Amino acid sequence: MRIKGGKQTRVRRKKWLKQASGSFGTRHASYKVAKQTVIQAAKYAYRDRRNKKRDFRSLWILRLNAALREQGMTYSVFINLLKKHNIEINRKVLSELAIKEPSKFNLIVQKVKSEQPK
Amino acid sequence: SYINKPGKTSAWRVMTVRQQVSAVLAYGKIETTLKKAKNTQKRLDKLITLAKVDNFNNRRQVKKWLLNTNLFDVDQLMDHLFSKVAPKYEKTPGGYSRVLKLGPRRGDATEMAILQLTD
Amino acid sequence: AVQQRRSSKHRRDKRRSHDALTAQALSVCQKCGKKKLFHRVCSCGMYGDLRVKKAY
Amino acid sequence: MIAFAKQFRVRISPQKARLVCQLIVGKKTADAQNILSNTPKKAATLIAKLLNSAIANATNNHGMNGDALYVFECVANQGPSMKRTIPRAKGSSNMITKRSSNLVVKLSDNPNERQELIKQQKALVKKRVEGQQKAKMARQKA
RNA sequence: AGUUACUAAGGGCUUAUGGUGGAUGCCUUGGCACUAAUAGGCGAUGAAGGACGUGUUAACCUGCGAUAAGCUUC
RNA sequence: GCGAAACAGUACCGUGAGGGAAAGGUGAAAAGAACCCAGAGAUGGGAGUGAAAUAGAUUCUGAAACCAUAUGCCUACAACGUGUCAGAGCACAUUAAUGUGUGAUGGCGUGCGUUUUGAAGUAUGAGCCGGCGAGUUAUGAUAGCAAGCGUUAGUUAACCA
RNA sequence: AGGGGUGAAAUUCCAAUCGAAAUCCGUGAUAGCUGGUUCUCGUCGAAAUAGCUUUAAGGCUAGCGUGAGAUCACAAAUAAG
RNA sequence: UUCUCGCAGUCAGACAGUGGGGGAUAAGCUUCAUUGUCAAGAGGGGAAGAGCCCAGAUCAUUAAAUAAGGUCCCCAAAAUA
RNA sequence: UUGUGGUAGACGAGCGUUGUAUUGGAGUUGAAGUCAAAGCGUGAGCAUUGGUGGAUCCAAUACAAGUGAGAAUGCCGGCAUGAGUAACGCUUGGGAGUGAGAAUCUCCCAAACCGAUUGACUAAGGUUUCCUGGACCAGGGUCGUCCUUCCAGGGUUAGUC
Ligand SMILES: [Mg+2]
Ligand SMILES: [Mg+2]
Ligand SMILES: [Mg+2]
Ligand SMILES: [Mg+2]
Ligand SMILES: [Mg+2]
Ligand SMILES: [Mg+2]
Ligand SMILES: [Mg+2]
Ligand SMILES: [Mg+2]
Ligand SMILES: [Mg+2]
Ligand SMILES: [Mg+2]
Ligand SMILES: [Mg+2]
Ligand SMILES: [Mg+2]
Ligand SMILES: [Mg+2]
Ligand SMILES: [Mg+2]
Ligand SMILES: [Mg+2]
Ligand SMILES: [Mg+2]
Ligand SMILES: [Mg+2]
Ligand SMILES: [Mg+2]
Ligand SMILES: [Mg+2]
Ligand SMILES: [Mg+2]
Ligand SMILES: [Mg+2]
Ligand SMILES: [Mg+2]
Ligand SMILES: [Mg+2]
Ligand SMILES: [Mg+2]
Ligand SMILES: [Mg+2]
Ligand SMILES: [Mg+2]
Ligand SMILES: [Mg+2]
Ligand SMILES: [Mg+2]
Ligand SMILES: [Mg+2]
Ligand SMILES: [Mg+2]
Ligand SMILES: [Mg+2]
Ligand SMILES: [Mg+2]
Ligand SMILES: [Mg+2]
Ligand SMILES: [Mg+2]
Ligand SMILES: [Mg+2]
Ligand SMILES: [Mg+2]
Ligand SMILES: [Mg+2]
Ligand SMILES: [Mg+2]
Ligand SMILES: [Mg+2]
Ligand SMILES: [Mg+2]
Ligand SMILES: [Mg+2]
Ligand SMILES: [Mg+2]
Ligand SMILES: [Mg+2]
Ligand SMILES: [Mg+2]
Ligand SMILES: [Mg+2]
Ligand SMILES: [Mg+2]
Ligand SMILES: [Mg+2]
Ligand SMILES: [Mg+2]
Ligand SMILES: [Mg+2]
Ligand SMILES: [Mg+2]
Ligand SMILES: [Mg+2]
Ligand SMILES: [Mg+2]
Ligand SMILES: [Mg+2]
Ligand SMILES: [Mg+2]
Ligand SMILES: [Mg+2]
Ligand SMILES: [Mg+2]
Ligand SMILES: [Mg+2]
Ligand SMILES: [Mg+2]
Ligand SMILES: [Mg+2]
Ligand SMILES: [Mg+2]
Ligand SMILES: [Mg+2]
Ligand SMILES: [Mg+2]
Ligand SMILES: [Mg+2]
Ligand SMILES: [Mg+2]
Ligand SMILES: [Mg+2]
Ligand SMILES: [Mg+2]
Ligand SMILES: [Mg+2]
Ligand SMILES: [Mg+2]
Ligand SMILES: [Zn+2]
Repeated sequence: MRIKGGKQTRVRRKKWLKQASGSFGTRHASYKVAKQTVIQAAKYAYRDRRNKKRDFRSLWILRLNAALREQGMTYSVFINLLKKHNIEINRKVLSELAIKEPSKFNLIVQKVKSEQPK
Repeated sequence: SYINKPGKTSAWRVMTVRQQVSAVLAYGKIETTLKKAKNTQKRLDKLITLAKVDNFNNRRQVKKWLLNTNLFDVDQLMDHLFSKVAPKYEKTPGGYSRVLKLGPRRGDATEMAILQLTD
Repeated sequence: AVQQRRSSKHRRDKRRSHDALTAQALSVCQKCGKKKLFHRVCSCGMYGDLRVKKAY
Repeated sequence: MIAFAKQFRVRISPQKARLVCQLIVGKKTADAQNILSNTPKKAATLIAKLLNSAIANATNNHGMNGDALYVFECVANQGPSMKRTIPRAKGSSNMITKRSSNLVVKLSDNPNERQELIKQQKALVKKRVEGQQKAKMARQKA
C-alpha cells in the first residue's frame, strides 16, 4: 500500500502563502520565506496588541495634560482632584470630551477645581 | 595572453590603402567601411594631383603606390591614370573623390561607405 | 570574487533600466518616398540629386 | 478586435528581443514598419516578418480598416531551451543553454481595447458572485 | 515672501492573462509476490549463444536458413 | 513496479573485467487541416472536418519556482530581517461582512533549523520550486488496559478435512 | 601482475590513481563520532550531581521528572515555643 | 517530598550576592558550600546587555490601581519649602 | 474553588492520506484533478460558488498501513542570480555572380604566412570521413545560399604491389 503525497502538502503550503499576501517579492512567492514572515508577523501582532493598550493610554494622557495646561491646572493634580471628588471617568472619555465637547469638559474641571471633596 | 594575431600593423595599413586606391582608380567605385574610405581618400587625392604633370619622375612616384588589379595591370593602370582619369581633373582645386555612407552590414552593423570619383 | 548574496529580481531590472534602445532618426527620400535613416544613401542609390549606385 | 500573429521557437533570446519589441508598442502601422526596417539589430528582420503577416491577416481575414491599426502588444515569451555541453579546462564541463523565444504580435483598431479586457474580467467576477447568491437563495429556500 | 500637484528613467503591492515546466489526478499489450497442476533439461544425429544471409518490402524489429517471411503430411 | 511498459543490458563510459540511464496517453473515428492571405520556406491567420481545434501531430489533465503584459494605489532628502499596531488620501464593490486593493505618516521591531552555559551571528546547513527521502517485520520476555473460560482450572502446536 | 612485478633507489613506475593497482563479491563491514528524523491540541515537567568504569565526547546504579496504586496521621511541609 | 510498579531524560553548565581554597585580595580565571536567575522564561528598569532589580505571559478589550524605576525636550508623568 | 510560560522527557485526546468490508448517495443536466474569491473552525483542517477538466467519486462505522516533509555540503527534474558579463582557442582588400537575405558561398585579381614545410608518397590508426547533386531540423563558439553535418546515388579491378 504505497500512499503517495499529493494535495496534502500543497494545501497546507498554500494556506501559509495566502496568509503572507502583500509581502516584498520572494516573501510572498516561496513557501519557506512566507512561513517565516507569517510567524514573525504573528509575534509582532501579539506584542503590538499589548503595546497598543499602553500607547493609546499615553496619548490620552498627553492630550488631557495639554487641555489642562491651557487652564492653569496640571495633570498630576487633576487626577488627584478627580479621586477626592469620587468622579470616575476614563482619560479616554475625558480626552474625547475635551476634543468634542469643550463646554462640558470645562464643566468637569470647574467642579473638581474648588468644590468640596465629597 | 599570447600567440595573438599580428594585428593592424603599419605595414598592413599601408598595403590596405594601396589596394583600395589601386581598385578605385581601376573601376571607379569602392564599397568599403567608412573609416577605411576616409583614410584611402587622402592617398587617392594625393596620387591624382601628383599625376597632373605626366613626367617620368611622377610615374616613379606613383609606382610606389599602385598595385595590380583585375581590369588593369600595374602598367596599364598607369596609362589609364595619366591619360584618362587625371587629365579630367586639370583645374579642379582638390576634392576629386567623394565618400558617402550606406547602411549597416547585416553581420557587423558597421557603417559602409562608397568612395567614388567626383565628376 | 563572487556575490555572497543573491541579487533579487528588482536590482536586476534597476540595472537594466539604462539598457533601453533609441530610435534612429529617419527621413524621406526626395525621389521615391521610402524612409531611410538620416544622412545616408537610400535604396535607389540616389542621395540628394546625385545618382550614387545603380538601382537596387 | 485584436488580430495577431505568432512564431514558436524563434532563435533570438527573449532578452534581446524585448529591447526591439519596446520600440514598436503603441506605434502606428506605417511608422512601426519604418522604425523596424532601419534598426541594425538581429531581432529586427524577424519581428518585421511577423508584423507584416499580422497586418495581412488583419486586413484580409478579420476585415479591418488598415489605416487605424496600431501595435497593441508585441512581446517575446520564453521558449523551450536546448542544452549543450561546452568542454571547459582541466577536464571540467559546463552547460550551454541555447535560448528560444515565442514571439507574438497583436494589433487593434479600437484605441480603447484595454477597457473591453477589463470588462470581460469584471463579467467573470460578476458571474461568480451571482452564482453564490443563487446558491444562498436555494439554501434558505430549503 | 508662505503652503502648494501633476514626473516615473525604473521599481513595489493586488488582480487578470500569455509563455517555459511536467507536479497532482485518471489509465496501462508492463512489473512483483504467490496458488493449483505440468515438467525438471539440451548436445558429436552438432547443443546454449552469436555472425551472415533471405522480401515484389528503405532501415530497424520479428520469422526463417541456399527448400531461407517458408516445404510435406494428418 | 524487474536496471529495462519504447528496439534495455540499448545509447553511453572504460584497454579490459566492469559500470549503466532517460523516455507512455491526439481524437469515437485521421475525418491529420483541401483551399485563400503574408512569408523564401518552415510557420502563422482564416476556411473545412469534428461535440470540443485554447483536443493540431509541441498532440489527456497542466501546479509551483521562473519570464513578460495590463486596470487600480504608492514610490526620486531617503538609513530599510522589509513586518506589526495606528493612520490620511486615492480606486472599487464582496462567500454583506464594524467590506476590499494600495499605503503619505507615527510608535515598536537584529530570520528559520542545528549544536551549545551562551548564536542577529564575524559558528554552522539550505539559491528557488516540485516529487522522493529516516521507528518496520518475524520470533520470544515483561508491564498497562480489555474480553473469553474458571477453581482438579486455562489453552492447544504440528498435522488432517 | 598486486601481502606481486620493475626499479643506475625518489616510496620510482605498474593505463591522467600506488606506504601498495582497477573492478566485483563478503557488504546494507563497523563508527561510544558529525548531520537528518515528516500532523495538531491539552496536563505535568527536569538535570548538567555522587560512586564505579583502559573510564573522562560513552555506559550502569543512585539523585531530580512523569503515569498508576497505596498510606489520613502516628507521613510530609509552613510558623511559634 | 513516604512506599510499590511502568517509561524516561540528565553525567560539557553560566553569571550575581555571601564564606573560603589555588592565583598576585588579577582575570568574563579555576575549584568548593549556600542563596537566586538563565538554561527551559516573555514583560518593565538598566541607552543598547541570557545570569543584576521589579515579577511570572490562557485569549481578546484604544478600561482602572500599582512594583522596580522615573516626571525640561527626545519620552508617559511635579510641584511647593 | 484552585489553576492554564516551557526545552529533554512522561501521559491523554484528536486531524489528515491510500485501500478493504458493510451500509446509503452523487455523477456527460458534468466526478476526480486544477486555479481564483472579500467563507467556517481552538488546532491539525473543512466547506460554497465560478472558470478549466472530461469519468469516477462521496458520507458513516470498523479494519490494515510504503500514512503526514523545510532543512541530512540529501537524490532527480525544472528554473533563477552572476549577466547579456568573461570568452569566441595564430591569416587581408576589392571586382563580378548566385541567392528572399552575403565581411563569411563561387570565380578572378592581388595581399600575407609555410617552404627540412602548412609541400608530396606511404606504414599504424580511423572506417566511408572519398566523388556528384540537393538541404540548411540539429552540429559549426558569429553568419551562411556553405560545410569533414544530413539526404539520394555512386566509388576501391593484381600470376609480378
Ligand atoms: Mg512529499
Ligand atoms: Mg615589416
Ligand atoms: Mg519585473
Ligand atoms: Mg546596463
Ligand atoms: Mg583534455
Ligand atoms: Mg545559468
Ligand atoms: Mg516604461
Ligand atoms: Mg509594476
Ligand atoms: Mg565501447
Ligand atoms: Mg489553430
Ligand atoms: Mg510545453
Ligand atoms: Mg496538454
Ligand atoms: Mg519625496
Ligand atoms: Mg535634509
Ligand atoms: Mg539610526
Ligand atoms: Mg521607520
Ligand atoms: Mg512603520
Ligand atoms: Mg531594525
Ligand atoms: Mg525540524
Ligand atoms: Mg560549539
Ligand atoms: Mg563554545
Ligand atoms: Mg550579520
Ligand atoms: Mg568557520
Ligand atoms: Mg559543525
Ligand atoms: Mg551555505
Ligand atoms: Mg527541496
Ligand atoms: Mg498483555
Ligand atoms: Mg593482511
Ligand atoms: Mg623517504
Ligand atoms: Mg600514472
Ligand atoms: Mg551505511
Ligand atoms: Mg570501531
Ligand atoms: Mg508548569
Ligand atoms: Mg542546577
Ligand atoms: Mg550540584
Ligand atoms: Mg567517548
Ligand atoms: Mg538514571
Ligand atoms: Mg559547579
Ligand atoms: Mg565544573
Ligand atoms: Mg562566585
Ligand atoms: Mg580567593
Ligand atoms: Mg575565589
Ligand atoms: Mg567561568
Ligand atoms: Mg542545553
Ligand atoms: Mg527576561
Ligand atoms: Mg531594557
Ligand atoms: Mg500563568
Ligand atoms: Mg496612578
Ligand atoms: Mg514609586
Ligand atoms: Mg512628557
Ligand atoms: Mg503547558
Ligand atoms: Mg477512506
Ligand atoms: Mg472543479
Ligand atoms: Mg514515507
Ligand atoms: Mg547555477
Ligand atoms: Mg541573465
Ligand atoms: Mg560585472
Ligand atoms: Mg567588462
Ligand atoms: Mg571581451
Ligand atoms: Mg579562431
Ligand atoms: Mg581575422
Ligand atoms: Mg616568406
Ligand atoms: Mg604535410
Ligand atoms: Mg559519418
Ligand atoms: Mg565533396
Ligand atoms: Mg553541395
Ligand atoms: Mg549558427
Ligand atoms: Mg598485368
Ligand atoms: Zn530613394
